[PDB]
Amino acid sequence: AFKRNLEKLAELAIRVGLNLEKGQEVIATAPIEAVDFVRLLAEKAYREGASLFTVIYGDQELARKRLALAPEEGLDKAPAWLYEGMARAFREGAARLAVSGSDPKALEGLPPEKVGRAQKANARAYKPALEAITEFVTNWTIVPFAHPGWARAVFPGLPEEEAVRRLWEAIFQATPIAAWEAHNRALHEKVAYLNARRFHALHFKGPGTDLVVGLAEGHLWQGGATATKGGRLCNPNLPTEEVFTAPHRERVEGVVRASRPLALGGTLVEGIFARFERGFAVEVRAEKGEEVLRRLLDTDEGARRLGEVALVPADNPIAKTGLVFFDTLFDENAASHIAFGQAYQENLEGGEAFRKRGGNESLVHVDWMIGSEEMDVDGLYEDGTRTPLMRRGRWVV
Amino acid sequence: AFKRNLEKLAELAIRVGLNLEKGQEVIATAPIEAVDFVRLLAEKAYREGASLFTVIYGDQELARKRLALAPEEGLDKAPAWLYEGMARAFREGAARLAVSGSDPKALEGLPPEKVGRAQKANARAYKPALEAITEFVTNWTIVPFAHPGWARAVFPGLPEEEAVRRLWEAIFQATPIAAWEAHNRALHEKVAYLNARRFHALHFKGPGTDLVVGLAEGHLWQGGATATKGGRLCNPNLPTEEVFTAPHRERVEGVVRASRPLALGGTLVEGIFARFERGFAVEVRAEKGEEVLRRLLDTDEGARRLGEVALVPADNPIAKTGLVFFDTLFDENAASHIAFGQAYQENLEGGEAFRKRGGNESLVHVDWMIGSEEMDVDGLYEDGTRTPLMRRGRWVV
Ligand SMILES: [Zn+2]
Ligand SMILES: [Zn+2]
Ligand SMILES: [Zn+2]
Ligand SMILES: [Zn+2]
Repeated sequence: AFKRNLEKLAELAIRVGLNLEKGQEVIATAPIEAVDFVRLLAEKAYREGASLFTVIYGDQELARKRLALAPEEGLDKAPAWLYEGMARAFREGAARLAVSGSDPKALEGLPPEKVGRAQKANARAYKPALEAITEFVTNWTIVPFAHPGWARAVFPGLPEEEAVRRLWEAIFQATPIAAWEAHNRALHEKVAYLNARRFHALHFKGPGTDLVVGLAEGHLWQGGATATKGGRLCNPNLPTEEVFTAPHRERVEGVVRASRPLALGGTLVEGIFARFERGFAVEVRAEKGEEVLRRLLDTDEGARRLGEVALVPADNPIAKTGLVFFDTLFDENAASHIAFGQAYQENLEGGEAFRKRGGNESLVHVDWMIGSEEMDVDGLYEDGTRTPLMRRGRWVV
Repeated sequence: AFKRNLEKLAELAIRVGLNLEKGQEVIATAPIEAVDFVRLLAEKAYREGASLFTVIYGDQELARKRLALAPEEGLDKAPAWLYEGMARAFREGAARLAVSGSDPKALEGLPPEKVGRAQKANARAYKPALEAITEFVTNWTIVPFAHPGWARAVFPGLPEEEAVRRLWEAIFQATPIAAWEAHNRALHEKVAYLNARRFHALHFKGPGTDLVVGLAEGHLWQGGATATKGGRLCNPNLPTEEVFTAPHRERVEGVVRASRPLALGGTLVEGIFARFERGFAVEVRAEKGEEVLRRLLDTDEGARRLGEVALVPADNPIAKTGLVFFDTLFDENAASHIAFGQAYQENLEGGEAFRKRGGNESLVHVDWMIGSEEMDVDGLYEDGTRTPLMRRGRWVV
């Protein structure tokens, strides 16, 4: 009944997510608590040509016991060898699947001073891997399934057996081949429009919002299926409903107010609000967790500037459920969003000529949603003429 | 009650098996079906200084689905990157724990032609790792716990819930830091004795036995904790109760009769009996499976010669249980044993000068026990003077 779906999901993760070519290895990252799924995938991975399914499970309880028992000035250790190896594997042609779905409240009750000291070191070794993935070298994807740290957070509906029972079902909607085939087309179309009109800036307007997000010079809109070395499709993110590009470093004046909460690694930031001036967020605030957010955005200069503008129709699947998934992948594609920090260089058509064309450079990349069911969006040309792009959250084309 | 043991086991695996030094990473190999244990270990790993517990789970069902669905001429793939990485990690100082306990009958019902084609490739990439471990560079160990492929094979006692219930308990005997600390000393002592007295041969005598196992020239007795690149302890085998060295290729005259059965890869060889002449087993026989044993020992010349003499007091733990574990590791350390085939070169103090000093060379290494509760053992010098070593199975020192 539902097992017939779970299958399709998995089946899909491969024939579409990775578009796995016969005789291609498949390294996969996943949570030690979803083995049963891994296998389900593997099976389908191999049924498609996969020559080797290697999975590296990541247990949180393992790290949980680390932070609480490991010696300080000792956490600075990282699985360098592993990661640096995964890189090689990637560059040599190995595909990269990755199951996502973590429990935000796993590191709860633990000194945040340390947790950082540990992750700041992890990312330090993982870097060469990330690069291999950020810069599409191999075909990678990200499928997600339940987790008693999700069904337990999305729905606070006692039944854990049943929370998953619900959540597992939400994913069967948010995630067929013939609907996805006509979805990547429906995207590449908007992505074609937005690139051709060659706007000068977008203008969000709604309850409490009024932002003029300028756009970078020779900017370039991304969205949907990506090209893998020459001509080869593959949907990196499974939920994917967004379209985006880099705004302009110094051209975003206005006031913009949050729509959906922002799960910033455990702590919950709600009702956030920011005021922009000549591209700089001169005033960031929030009903809850103001302290935390302000710190992250005080990292460097670029911290308080924008590096990504994204349009997500609020009539989409992840949106119809109307829930908080405290997960980037899921929330990011929930509703139109804006993001502070570094702008993916994959958005500037075509180091120093970057900061000139309008690219923003920083350490952090925070995405918070602002799009909603009452968010109207127009697109302006350099002269001021404005073409309607979105209304009450829906596309007008 | 028993959880108080499981703890000690785990606790021990670290304070004695690895002798883990503070701030040392701990890579660990283990079966996806014994997570609960891994954690138990991890906890203790970190409670001891461990700065990072990284585990790589190995699921058999995963490989099971590979062989049966993966394309042929495609299995030749190996987790090169992973293994080659584990190597680096080892050479750089990372300890290496490894949980063992596999189900022999997991690859049952599958074409052996392929299974080989896959493992022959695995060992090909793993090699550099093995080398790092074979040649003690870091402190490594091997702890073992139940598995429904063991408790289901050791005891064919329906209750799987209870098979483990038994097996888990067998291990608590065969395998606590303060008892192991005074056990490795109690060994290194015998190992010191046996090396100093510099015998010319041992003489086993008992019911049906009368063998004069000469000893190799400049032989060297091994036993207990090993040295890892310079000065670093680590107990490779967890049950370990033996002490041994290489006999002399051409100097073992006598008649020796089996005490305990010999599990030779599935087939059960019982009551075996062999007659030696000038070092050659001129007559090997057995109540059951004679056919099988004779073949294995007819591989080459060295096949029917000895390459290891070991002394195991029959008043030991694995012995007090009085069971057949149809596992080398467990049986080998059950009671004094002798072994046909290749002699570990780690036993000759200090290629051609090997076959001269008395080293035996061959393809097979079969260990069958002969020691028992009524096995008296004396040790002879080159002149004939004999010093009593063991009586009724116990040491006399
Ligand atoms: Zn985005
Ligand atoms: Zn983003
Ligand atoms: Zn032995
Ligand atoms: Zn042996």
